[PDB]
Amino acid sequence: RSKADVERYIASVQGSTPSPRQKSMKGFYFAKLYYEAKEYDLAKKYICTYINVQERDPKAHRFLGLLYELEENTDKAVECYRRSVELNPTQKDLVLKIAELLCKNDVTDGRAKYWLERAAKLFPGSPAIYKLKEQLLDCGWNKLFDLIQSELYVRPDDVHVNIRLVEVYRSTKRLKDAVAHCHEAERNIALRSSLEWNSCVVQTLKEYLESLQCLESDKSDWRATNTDLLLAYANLMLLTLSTRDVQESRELLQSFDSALQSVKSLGGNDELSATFLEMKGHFYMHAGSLLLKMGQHSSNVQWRALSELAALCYLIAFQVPRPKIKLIKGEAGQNLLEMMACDRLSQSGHMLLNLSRGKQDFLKEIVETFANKSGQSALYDALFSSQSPKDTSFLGSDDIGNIDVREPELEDLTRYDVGAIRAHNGSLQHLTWLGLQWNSLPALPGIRKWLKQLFHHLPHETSRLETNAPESICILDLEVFLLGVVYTSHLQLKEKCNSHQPLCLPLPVCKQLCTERQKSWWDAVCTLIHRKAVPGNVAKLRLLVQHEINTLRAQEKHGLQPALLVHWAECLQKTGSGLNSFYDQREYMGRSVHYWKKVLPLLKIIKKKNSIPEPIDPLFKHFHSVDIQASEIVEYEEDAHITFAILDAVNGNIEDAVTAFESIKSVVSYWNLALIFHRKAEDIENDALSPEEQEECKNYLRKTRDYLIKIIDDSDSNLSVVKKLPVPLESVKEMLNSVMQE
Amino acid sequence: YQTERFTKFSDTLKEFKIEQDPFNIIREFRSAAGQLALDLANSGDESNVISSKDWELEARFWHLVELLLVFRNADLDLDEMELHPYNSRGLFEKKLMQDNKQLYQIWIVMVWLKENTYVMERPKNVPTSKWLNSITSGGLKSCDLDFPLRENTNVLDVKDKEEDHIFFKYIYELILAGAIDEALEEAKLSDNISICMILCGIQEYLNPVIDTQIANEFNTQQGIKKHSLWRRTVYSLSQQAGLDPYERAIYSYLSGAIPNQEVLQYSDWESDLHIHLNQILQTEIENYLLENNQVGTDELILPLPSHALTVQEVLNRVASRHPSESEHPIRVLMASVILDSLPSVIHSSVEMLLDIIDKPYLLRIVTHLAICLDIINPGSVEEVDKSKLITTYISLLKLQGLYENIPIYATFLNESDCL
Amino acid sequence: KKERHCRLTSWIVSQIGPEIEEKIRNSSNEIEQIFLYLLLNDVVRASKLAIESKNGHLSVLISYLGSNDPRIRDLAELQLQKWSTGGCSIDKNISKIYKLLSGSPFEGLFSLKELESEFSWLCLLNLTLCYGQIDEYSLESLVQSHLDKFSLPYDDPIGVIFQLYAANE
Repeated sequence: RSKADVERYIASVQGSTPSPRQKSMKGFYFAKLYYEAKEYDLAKKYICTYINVQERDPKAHRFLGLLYELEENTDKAVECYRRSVELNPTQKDLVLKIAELLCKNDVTDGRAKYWLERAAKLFPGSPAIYKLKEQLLDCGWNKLFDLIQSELYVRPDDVHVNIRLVEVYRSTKRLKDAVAHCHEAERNIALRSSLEWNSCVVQTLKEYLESLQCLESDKSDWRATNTDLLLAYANLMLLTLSTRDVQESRELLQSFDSALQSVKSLGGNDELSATFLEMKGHFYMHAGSLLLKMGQHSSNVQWRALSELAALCYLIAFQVPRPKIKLIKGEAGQNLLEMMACDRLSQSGHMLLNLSRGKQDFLKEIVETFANKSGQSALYDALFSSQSPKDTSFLGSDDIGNIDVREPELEDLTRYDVGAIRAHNGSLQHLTWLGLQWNSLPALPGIRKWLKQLFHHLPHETSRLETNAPESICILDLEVFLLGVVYTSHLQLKEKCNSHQPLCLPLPVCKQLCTERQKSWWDAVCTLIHRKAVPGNVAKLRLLVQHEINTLRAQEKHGLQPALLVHWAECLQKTGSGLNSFYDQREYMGRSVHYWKKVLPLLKIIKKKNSIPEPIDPLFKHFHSVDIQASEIVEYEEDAHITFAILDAVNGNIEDAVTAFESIKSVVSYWNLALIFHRKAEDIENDALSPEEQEECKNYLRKTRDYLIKIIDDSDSNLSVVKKLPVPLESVKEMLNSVMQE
Repeated sequence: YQTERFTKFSDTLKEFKIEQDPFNIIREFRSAAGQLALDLANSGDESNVISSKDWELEARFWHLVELLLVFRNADLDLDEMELHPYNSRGLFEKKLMQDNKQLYQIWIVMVWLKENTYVMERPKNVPTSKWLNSITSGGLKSCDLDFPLRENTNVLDVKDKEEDHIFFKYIYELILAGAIDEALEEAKLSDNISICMILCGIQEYLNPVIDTQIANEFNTQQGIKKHSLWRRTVYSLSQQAGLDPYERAIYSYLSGAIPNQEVLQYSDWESDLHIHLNQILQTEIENYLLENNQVGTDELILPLPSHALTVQEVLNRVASRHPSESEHPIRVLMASVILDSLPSVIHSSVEMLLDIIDKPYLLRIVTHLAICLDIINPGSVEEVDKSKLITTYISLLKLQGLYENIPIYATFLNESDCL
Repeated sequence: KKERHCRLTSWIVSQIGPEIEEKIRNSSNEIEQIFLYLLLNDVVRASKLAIESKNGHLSVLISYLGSNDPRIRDLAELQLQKWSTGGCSIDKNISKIYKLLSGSPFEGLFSLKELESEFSWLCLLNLTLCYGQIDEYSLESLVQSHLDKFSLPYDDPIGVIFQLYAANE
């Protein structure tokens, strides 16, 4: 548009509605286009005339206030917002604005204070609220300090406020207190995950090292503060790699390597030495992740060479032993250090594998070719510019001795993951990554154990299942949730690459793998459970969780594709069928039967080749990639009937369970048939009782033996059956040994 | 063993003559042929893949026969539908399909055609979400299907187009197979909500409350009132290039039109015939609606052809478009059944015994068909023709050394005396 | 109910007619025009302009406006949430049109409520009445639904009549 387009429309509606009232009632819609044509002295008079006839419109009044804001006329802009706010109270964002503008222009009047109080209760403890609290105070040093401290009491997890405390300490040049709080705050799990906080941590420490106060004071605690710098570097590196661009991440590596080189000389056998050990591993791991980031964008020749280089890095990291935990002063410190160790082994572990699955014993070649010191120079070359002095760089001086070149064992990997769930504050990013990394492996992850490590004493299943109130959240709900998040995530990435490996991406490099909806839910239920919510936001968080519960439980209007339900059903059956206790068996089998009972009606319609009613804004994205086909229907009906029988057996309907189990000659039905025949024998096997009954009791133990043998006979013959076993093969053989010795 | 075949067919005849409904005979013939189709197909000499397809074809023939003769013959005439002008288009469509048997037959045939249509396996590794590549590259200022249409297709990433191709092709195969529910499921689940929505326009409007005579099938209004519009809207969309050829193909099929050359070039006798019967059908409905003032003038946005072909002519054209396939002897019977000129062709291939002897299935099939026909419709095939047919087939039962089961076939003449 | 609804909505279109036609006169963007045609409850010319301006898919989607197909409703809303959670950028008027397909154009989370300042209250009420969820609601409780979202000027009498109509009980 131009000046002609808008001023010519004057004659357009002037010739359609010529009376003064309708001429002025079009002022807002006249002014609507002058704001777009960069006319603010003109747009002002157009809207102001519509306000002369439509004086009760909150939109028009705000629009003039927003226009007076561009004019920087605070007194006029504020008044306009006031009118729109008093007309319509639901305009929260305007209550902030008024409070925001009143504190910036002049604080002498209490009106600025009043509007700030309201702004606080509309946005409980938002980042802007404190900003305004500091602004109002600005219009003395001790005064500011008390605000931050009183603010930190109730908001200790606020990144910005804690940063300001370090800045206030630094302004009074009492850096020892700055690092002291910086050290006591590196125990906070939330702050450790904040990119901006860790950046502040790196500076305030370095400043203290060079500070005159560090030398004069003493050289005893010098080592203590030095440890935190390395820790900060590791956290900062993890975060910078994910969010920041290629250039910034590489630059952080040089500071990390400089610190490592400056630290190794002291050595010793204390926390600092142990910290250097674990951080050393992180360096290569992140360096490997850093390497893979560059190659992804680059060509194929560089990719293989870089991935080759990265594989060595991850390998170096994985080899590094578990740090000496006992050697730390406190329980918090040592637990932290171990947590990071698990994270290192887990992340590097999966990467090492995903890179080694590409070829046969691909790992062996990597070591045999690049473990040579020539690789050390090829690594420094690709990562850094050769101009920097290669003497004080830790990378160039490390003694790469006897690389284990042994691929990781799954069992070890599981306990690394489980121990590192709390590494990144259980971000759904973290878990959705792990869940995907295990999606390609033959052994499945202990999700139920992950959740127990996060939400302690959260019941497996809530008694009050009738309602969806989120006080009834259960580890099953979460377990059911993560399954969909990963099943959804995998399909989304599968679709992406098809248009354009998905497993090979390292955790920092990849972007959000879940929908912001899913992430919002997890963050909500997490903040709620851990009791780090906000009294004001409690009701909102609570409802946000409540919204999705009815889907995790397949209730009214669940956005669940039939394939995802089936996946939930079987994934819970086999998860539960391998559990030892009855409580857990019952619960997981119950939910599995539940989801089954919801699918079968859909499968029957799908069985006759009809259409499923597609969802409305589903929580778990539908995909035709995994849409159920008639070829697989009869199998699910069968696999479901097993899940029914299993629950019947656990409840007590043995007669119907056996009748069903025997109907289908499946490997799993044997283990169930055997397991329940053994129980009927063992209890009655040795007490004084009718001899005829004793013979019938022994007869069952004879059936147990036979079914276990059928399992092993069919198992050893075919591999596909080995994977169908509801429990491990060695566990089946273990029972048989005891069964026959009975 | 397979040189059992004749038994199976013979076997079915035994069971029929002995429980003294005849449509079961044919149903069994179908299953029999299908079973045999499986045998020659599984593990076989690559000389068998040919006669395997001639059995699958056999089977489809028996099915088509069942469907059509069931509808035509089990015709016991029901109650006429009395519409009002206030009634929805949905009801008028239904009325049309009730009253006009000629046209319902076209429906029956299309149903059969769909039944036997091949569909690719569901695409694997489908991506999390739509046009993700373009979004990630930056440059989608709008995330709506029509954005790269508003301005150069250069907007969409290559990989995104490649995936849209995978999708639209799969949806198209599903549509040709009658799998509309699966198509909607795929659309929903693959983050193609807008395309899904497009697929929802397929239904004519009904309101259970107004259109009383279907207040059983429905509890809620459904379908779309301004359908002639919808239809032009879709057709026009179909003609707009810069869309994937399969997407355009889809909209073509939905508008009762004939898909673009890039897609149509790969359609076979069945596929092509299907396409053109769909056209006949669509045109005929919309004309039915115009003759009853149930179309509103505003909706006639665009010209669509109004002149319906006859099944005769569609067949002739599709034939000349697929001569090899057309000429295949069971597919000739397929057409013969479709046009009802069936005893017509029986007597014909009868006189070809007076290059039918060269292909083995034929002489059998014609004979058993003739038998079925005169069972279901006494009088159907000329007495003589039955005599000639059974005579010749019997002499092959002899050449195969299966004299055992000759009496069964005898049960149709006093000429049997002479055996 | 259908008859009454159709007459009311034809009438509202009679009133808002020139307002909107003026607005279409001054638009410089095709998708916005398509939206305005929906403001005059003219589904067909929206569909046609879409077609012409090469917006074909939208065009198809448009054809649903005024059938109250709940499938389409929940699908449109879904698309909107997906955009309003990442969705790097979606055209300002396509989202408006999807919001119309959602059946709850102010009642919502991508809300047309801000159009309060650009259009006659009657114009927006037309939107609720035409799209809005016709079948599920009585004319009265539908109108009431709309009024619950927007204060009308005290002095305006056609406003008053709608309020008395909706007030029923």
